[PDB]
Amino acid sequence: MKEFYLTVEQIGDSIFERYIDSNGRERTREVEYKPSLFAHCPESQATKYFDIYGKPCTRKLFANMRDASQWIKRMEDIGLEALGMDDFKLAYLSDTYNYEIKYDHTKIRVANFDIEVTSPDGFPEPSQAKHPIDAITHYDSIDDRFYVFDLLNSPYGNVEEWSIEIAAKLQEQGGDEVPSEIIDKIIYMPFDNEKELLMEYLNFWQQKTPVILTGWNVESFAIPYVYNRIKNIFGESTAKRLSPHRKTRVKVIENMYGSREIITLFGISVLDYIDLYKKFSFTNQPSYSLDYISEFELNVGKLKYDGPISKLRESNHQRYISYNIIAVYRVLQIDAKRQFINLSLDMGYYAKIQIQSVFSPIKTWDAIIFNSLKEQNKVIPQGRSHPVQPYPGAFVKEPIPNRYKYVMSFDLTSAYPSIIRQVNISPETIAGTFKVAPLHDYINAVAERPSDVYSCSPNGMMYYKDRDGVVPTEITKVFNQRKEHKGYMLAAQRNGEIIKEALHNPNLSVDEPLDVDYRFDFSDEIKEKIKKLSAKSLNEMLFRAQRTEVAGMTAQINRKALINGLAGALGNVWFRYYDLRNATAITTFGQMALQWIERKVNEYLNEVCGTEGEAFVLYGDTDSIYVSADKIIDKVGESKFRDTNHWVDFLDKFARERMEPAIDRGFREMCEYMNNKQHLMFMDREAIAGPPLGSKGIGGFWTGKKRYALNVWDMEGTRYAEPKLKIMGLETQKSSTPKAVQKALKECIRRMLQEGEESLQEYFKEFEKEFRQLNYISIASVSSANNIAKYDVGGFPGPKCPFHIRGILTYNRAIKGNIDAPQVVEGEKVYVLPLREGNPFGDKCIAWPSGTEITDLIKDDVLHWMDYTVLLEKTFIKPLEGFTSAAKLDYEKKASLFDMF
DNA sequence: CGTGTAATCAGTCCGCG
DNA sequence: GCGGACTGGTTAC
Ligand SMILES: Nc1ccn([C@H]2C[C@H](O)[C@@H](COP(=O)(O)OP(=O)(O)OP(=O)(O)O)O2)c(=O)n1
Ligand SMILES: [Ca+2]
Ligand SMILES: [Ca+2]
Ligand SMILES: [Ca+2]
Ligand SMILES: [Ca+2]
Ligand SMILES: [Ca+2]
Repeated sequence: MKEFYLTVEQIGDSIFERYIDSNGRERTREVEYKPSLFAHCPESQATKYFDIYGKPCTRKLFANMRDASQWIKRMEDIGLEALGMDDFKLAYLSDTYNYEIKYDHTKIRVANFDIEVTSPDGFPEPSQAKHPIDAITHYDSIDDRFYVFDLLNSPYGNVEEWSIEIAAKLQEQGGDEVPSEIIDKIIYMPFDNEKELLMEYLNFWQQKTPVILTGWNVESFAIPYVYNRIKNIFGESTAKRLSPHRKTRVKVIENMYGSREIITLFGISVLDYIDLYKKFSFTNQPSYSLDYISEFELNVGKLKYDGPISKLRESNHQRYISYNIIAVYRVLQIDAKRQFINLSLDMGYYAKIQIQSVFSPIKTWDAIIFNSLKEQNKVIPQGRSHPVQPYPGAFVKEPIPNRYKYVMSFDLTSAYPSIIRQVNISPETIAGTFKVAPLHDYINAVAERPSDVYSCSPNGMMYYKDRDGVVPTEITKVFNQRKEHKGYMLAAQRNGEIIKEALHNPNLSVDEPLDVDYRFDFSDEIKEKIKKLSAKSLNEMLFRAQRTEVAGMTAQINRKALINGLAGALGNVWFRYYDLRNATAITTFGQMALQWIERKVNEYLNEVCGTEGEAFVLYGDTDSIYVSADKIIDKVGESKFRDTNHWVDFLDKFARERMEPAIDRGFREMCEYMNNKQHLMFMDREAIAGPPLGSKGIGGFWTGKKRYALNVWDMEGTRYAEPKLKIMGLETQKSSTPKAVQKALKECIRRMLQEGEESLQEYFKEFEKEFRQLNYISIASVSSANNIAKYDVGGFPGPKCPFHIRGILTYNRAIKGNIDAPQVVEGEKVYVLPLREGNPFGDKCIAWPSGTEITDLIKDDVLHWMDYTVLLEKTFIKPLEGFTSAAKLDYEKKASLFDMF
């Protein structure tokens, strides 16, 4: 096989590299890598190296890496550009793996671990590590085994061995329901004392050294705790054994408000799953506890125990250990679904970066672009310092707040990256500037044609047309990968709707699910078989279809995030290719394209309807238009349609056969007007929305910018078995809105869009009647909690104290005295509840850590003093009033003359 | 910690005769 | 009470 690296480090003048050799063996080598850097040289000097602008460079080879670094400093002291890859490990990878890397994940050791630590005096600080480590479960991907390290004897209690037999039993048998599929995979090792546990752990670590290290909060908790505990007990040199090259560094992570310490393990790639999840999931959660995310992702029940975790080991060590093992499995279960490790490896190896750099789109693109230029003997510029400057973004059209019955939406495929490709925007393709008219003049096509030589953006920039820039070239590569995966995602999604349809009429039989590839549209033969299958088999097929769709979504959306990240990177000061002329070329061209095409679409539709001056485009944001289709429907007349699906076909065919051609002509002209390199403005139909045929549903409504709801029957070619709500920006979509409130508001909206005014009045009335029965957590607001100390003046609110911060301050006073009661963590999320006047907490709200039950000490009082009325008004009634007034509907029945009877 | 800007909204403080 | 200036936080794209 072709070789690939696992990890790379610079340590002094050596590169340390762990790799898979041509035989599939893990090896390690120390290489005295001699780096090259570059200086501009005279034209008279013969060379094959040129900077990106075609200026000649001389290569400077250095005895070692420290010399290369000192050279960079001296070139600054002289005031001359020092060109080339200054991150030597990236240059080393570029020299050592000069081909498209094909990696084999089966050869990569992926470790997944979690530790337990009993503490009586509150949260156990990683930096102190003053309490014994009393359990470690460490899953190894190569062995496919859970290794369990269990402390039987501790200053906090002596216990019996854990029982695998009780662990396997149902909760109802007194067992812990450790899943049967991992029971045979557990290797359990009890220890008489912490020193031997930890020494054996380290010996084990050396035999099975993680390449990828993951878990839940491993970077912020487990790794620093293990490192610091071993350090405290045995000394530094022993703790550094966690690094295969025996090097570690305390790294200080700085944010706006403060700082925290992590331990960098040279020769390991830490991908903490909570951070993988945050970057790649595209969710915002009310809580990031493993229980919470596990429930959301997998639909598994919370791990239930009696009393605090501080007492669980001594009260119930059996369950203590079992829950430690299950915690590790849960991360694996989420990964099997979401496939974030897979994604990380794909992107890391494509970029030829340390795998943990996937967290940084800047570092990712710097490496991609560097390797691309290197292929042509081109030399990258030195990084420069820049002051942070604001710059303009997208255009958002102000909508008339209203109901909107029939809507068709269109938006650009991969808008910003298509803009880069069409205009040819790149650091080295800048050809000059032209004199800019007001944007409006370009929008209406009255401005002078910017150039007859170069490809232009309405911000004033001109670009070469003779060759593609490295940025267009490389962005196109990831775009194509994205497109392939999105294709698989959409097929799996359409296949899911076939299964849902067939579930309406399931067969009374015993059979098995069909073995198929859900990434490809089902053939007719597959469709026939499905029509004959049992509900059990169909449901399994649906689950599989949905896992396939999830797999495609991860792969597509994060490639989309990556290429969109490059347009953004051009406006970040730390990016080697930062240039506000290019960033602004993208956003300004975007503003033009949207408003240009609104004009074109209005002109087209007025033409087919024989009107003038009528606004068919009601809304738009960045690269999207929302077209009112009432008039298209009315021209044939509602009476002519057999059912809902009949008008949906009509609109689908109208959008595809009439509007998309007109949209294309409109953008082709604009491409010519800007003299761009290549027409890439592709505005495909997104949604077809409307009320159910013959219903009183309003179809859709806008309250304002970025705030709307639509009843969608067809989405990007997927025809739903059941209509699906597309709700953006409204309270149903915000993690801050109470769970039960999101649910209730969603149902109000469903009823408005699908059923009408009366149905909405029916539901509202019931919700108002019954809401006080709702579990308190379901009706608590959620907020992030920053700067708690800044507003803390002797335990009470300082000036301008935020509501949720007041909540926390109230909480702190209530739980004073207790080291035991959960502390709110700065920067994390809290649940928030209003309190009735005259409550014993002496304030108007209370907040406590999110994803948790509030401590038993004060729970009963909170429930008794909860202000349901204020809660109702602020989270439900006010947003609903917003929706209804926009839609010109009433949530409460108005008096009529008929009331006289 | 980790690419960008536009936008609504909750809440505090305080004006507004 | 409603708005503006302002702080905080969260979403659309
Ligand atoms: N997280 C995001 C999403 C959007 N955008 C910018 C770049 C996008 O190109 C543009 C339009 O947003 P879309 O959500 O429609 O994304 P794309 O057009 O890129 O992809 P798609 O083909 O899925 O529509 O807005 C961004 O900067 N970052
Ligand atoms: Ca745990
Ligand atoms: Ca788009
Ligand atoms: Ca599309
Ligand atoms: Ca059937
Ligand atoms: Ca869009």
